[PDB]
Amino acid sequence: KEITISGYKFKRIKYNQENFDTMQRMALDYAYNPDSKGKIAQAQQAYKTGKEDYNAPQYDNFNGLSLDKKIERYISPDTDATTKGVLAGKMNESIKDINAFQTAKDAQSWKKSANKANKVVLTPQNLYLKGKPSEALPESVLMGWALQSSQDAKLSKMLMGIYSSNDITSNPLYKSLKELHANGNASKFNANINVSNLATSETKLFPTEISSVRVDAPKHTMLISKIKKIKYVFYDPNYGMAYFDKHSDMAAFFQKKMQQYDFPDDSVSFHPLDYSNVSDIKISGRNLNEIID
Repeated sequence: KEITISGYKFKRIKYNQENFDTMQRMALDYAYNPDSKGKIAQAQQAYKTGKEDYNAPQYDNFNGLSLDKKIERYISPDTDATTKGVLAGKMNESIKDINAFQTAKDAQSWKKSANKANKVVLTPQNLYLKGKPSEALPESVLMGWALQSSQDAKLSKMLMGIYSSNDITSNPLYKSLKELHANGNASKFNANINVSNLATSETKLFPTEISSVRVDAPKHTMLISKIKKIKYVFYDPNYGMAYFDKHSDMAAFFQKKMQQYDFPDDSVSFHPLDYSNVSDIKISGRNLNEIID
């Protein structure tokens, strides 16, 4: 009925799942394609025009309709390309709420799957990035420093708080993530271990009692860390952070999650992070501490 992710409540939306799925499949066909031509291109142009002018008064009759009714009209063949675009425009906030509730449910399931963790902090980036492209690389690098400096709880809250932005491109943390992402800025933190043998490679993976390893995967970045009581932490920017008392439990969980992603073993690699020069490295004039502040 309701799911709370790090202080934010996500409400279950009532809708016909089958009709919703039909609409989503159709929406992929109406998305703008520079390669399309002729009649398909015309339908795409008309759909986009309606979607951006979705409060055109000649469609006011749709304003009184329930979500399920709007979806039924969208998927019906007697609505033309323009009208479908308008309907997508009018449904856009509802569709975002539906997607957010599903992401929250996915995050709760991820937390439940971490049954040997002593703590899980959920910060699913798809919730707070508002459909913007993934920022998993700078999130992982920044959280590595947060974890080594006892600022991980603060940074988790700051990341999730981006969900509250009314202008994400003017949010200072998001802007810093985009900047840390680029120009090999992230590579400035670069200092025989694979997914199968991770559980038996603790003292090799983490040379020091406080260290972090960047995980590179297909179009994704994650992080594993050892922090001093000692905690072993897996941070997946798509979900959050799972804290374990035992390295072998953290590694078993990480391996289960890689198989869940269906990443081949040779596509997942491990890269030591070094924060020895974190005082000197400036991202748009801000060090990593100032970004976390």
